[PDB]
Amino acid sequence: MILVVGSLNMDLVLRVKRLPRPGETVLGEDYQTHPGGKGANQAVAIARLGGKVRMLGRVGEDPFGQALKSGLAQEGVDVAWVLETPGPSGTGFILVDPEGQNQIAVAPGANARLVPEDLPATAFQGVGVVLLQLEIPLETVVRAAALGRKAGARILLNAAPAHALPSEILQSVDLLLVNEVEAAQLTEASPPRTPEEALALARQLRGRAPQAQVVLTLGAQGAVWSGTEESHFPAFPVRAVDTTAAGDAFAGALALGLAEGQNMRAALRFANAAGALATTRPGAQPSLPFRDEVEALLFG
Amino acid sequence: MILVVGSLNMDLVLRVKRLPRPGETVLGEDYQTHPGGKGANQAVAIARLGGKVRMLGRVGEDPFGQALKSGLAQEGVDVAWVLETPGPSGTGFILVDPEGQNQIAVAPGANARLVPEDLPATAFQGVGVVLLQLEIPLETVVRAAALGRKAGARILLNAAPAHALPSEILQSVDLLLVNEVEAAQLTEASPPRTPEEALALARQLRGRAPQAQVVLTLGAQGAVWSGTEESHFPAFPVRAVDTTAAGDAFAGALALGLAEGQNMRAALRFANAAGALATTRPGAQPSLPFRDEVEALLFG
Ligand SMILES: Nc1ncnc2c1ncn2[C@@H]1O[C@H](COP(=O)(O)OP(=O)(O)O)[C@@H](O)[C@H]1O
Ligand SMILES: Nc1ncnc2c1ncn2[C@@H]1O[C@H](COP(=O)(O)OP(=O)(O)O)[C@@H](O)[C@H]1O
Ligand SMILES: [Mg+2]
Repeated sequence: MILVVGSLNMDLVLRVKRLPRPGETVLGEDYQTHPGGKGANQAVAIARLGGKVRMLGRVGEDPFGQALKSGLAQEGVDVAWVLETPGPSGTGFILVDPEGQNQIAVAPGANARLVPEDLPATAFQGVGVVLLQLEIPLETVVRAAALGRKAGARILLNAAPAHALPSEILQSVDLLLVNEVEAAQLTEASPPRTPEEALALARQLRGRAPQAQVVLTLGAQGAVWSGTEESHFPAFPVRAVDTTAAGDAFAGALALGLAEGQNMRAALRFANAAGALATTRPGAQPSLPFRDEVEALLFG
Repeated sequence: MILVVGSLNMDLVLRVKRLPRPGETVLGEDYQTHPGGKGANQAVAIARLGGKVRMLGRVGEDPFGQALKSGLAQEGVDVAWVLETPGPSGTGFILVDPEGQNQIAVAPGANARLVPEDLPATAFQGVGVVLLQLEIPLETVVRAAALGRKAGARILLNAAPAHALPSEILQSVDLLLVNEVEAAQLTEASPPRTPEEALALARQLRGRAPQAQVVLTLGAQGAVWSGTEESHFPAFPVRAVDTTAAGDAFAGALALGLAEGQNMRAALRFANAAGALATTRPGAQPSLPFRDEVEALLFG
């Protein structure tokens, strides 16, 4: 059983011919609404992947409030903890060029009012894995770590994007899960070209975070694991059609893979299969695989 | 009296730290609904300067629609010719951070449904200037220029934002108004860095629009004019916070100067005063100046 302590955003997606330069105005097409948020994506991905999960966060009392809420439950995810707030929900401002080069910005609204005291013990009860991204406040992440620990959950932090973390928040975490961009401003060195220039950046985190097994997500090249050992996990070779649900469909899948009680090697190859088959379909949440394909891909 | 035939959009302004790149969701503060669109901005720009002005354009049924119409009515814009339309209003996606930086992407909404059939002759009766931009269909620009000239109105085309123009429009226009980028796109020339290069470019644009006065704006270097004179009009020195709507303030002031029977030397200086003042306050329409300020700038 998993607890996502993470963000709920309805996204406004607006196609342009080329992305605007600074100071430049461009006309695009009519925007569309799809549920966004690393947190929500992660819960759906987990349910899709055949697993019991619950969202802890906060939706608005605008129209999109109930859509975030609804769609999440239709996937088969317990939303009992999805606490309603005034103002809008969360909203993301997505500009996609016809190639997939896109530009995302997120209005937190209801996500940035999910407070350190909103977190109630019973959200965390019976939970095997607490999954944290940073599309919710920070003290709500220091606090969500501590309560997941008190409930006997493994703390998986998906840091998306990167900040400066004191070793306060890495002797607290059971697994750190990052992509190239994040690994780069969590160390202040050259972003990883090879799996070697990564497996290094791994020990340069595992350095800060002794008993936190570190996972680093490469794209096209997969991911490396520097913990009980040092390893590289080949990506699955498939047509990079769309990379919405990046270190994200991986994150949900890893969280679910460890919850369901798979060894680390298998949950990583599960997360690779997951966030590869994410790329072969267009869009955020419709791309996020069912257990059917992943379990079928992972034998053929 | 001025008819503006053009766009009405609700600006959504997200206040973020940095502007993104691929596969990297970025976290703002909270979007802030502001009334916008080049057509409504220019119409408001004309009314704040004490101009008689009509807006001909399409807002959607949605709540932004009723808010855009009232907004204009509240500023003294004749909104008799503002049409309700199924679907959503146009929407400004306006990312804005500390230094000011603005990445305007425009969802067209009901603006894209403003068709030639929607321009009735009485909106043109007794109009001295028809003021157009390029956030409505090109077929509507053609028809608006024909109806303006039938009624004896001067046709001012603000060819913004940047767009190829067929010779049927270019041959139809009394005044062609463009910034550096629109000039360069219509001429396949390098954007000019000096009034001397901008006049040469203005002169070349005039070969596609030989019946037109051509005006080319240079932000902090003012504007050039190619037609009955070849001249530079200096920028007013000011503290610029947000260059958004500065073009609108420029286009509206020029329009109004000419409606009032000012020569181009007077109306361009007038336009440079209004443009300068729009840079000094934050946001789009809100930053458009009142005539007393422009008059205070014009003669210190
Ligand atoms: N931007 C990213 N940076 C790093 N790893 C990523 C990124 N996006 C996705 N991943 C994950 O890393 C692995 C390899 O990238 P992926 O996009 O699958 O490449 P491929 O198209 O070769 O399958 C996958 O498991 C994927 O989910
Ligand atoms: N920094 C500035 N100082 C003074 N006037 C300015 C400044 N920036 C813009 N303006 C005024 O606004 C007008 C239009 O500016 P410009 O940036 O060319 O418009 P656009 O927004 O259409 O690109 C200028 O011609 C001038 O009148
Ligand atoms: Mg301004």
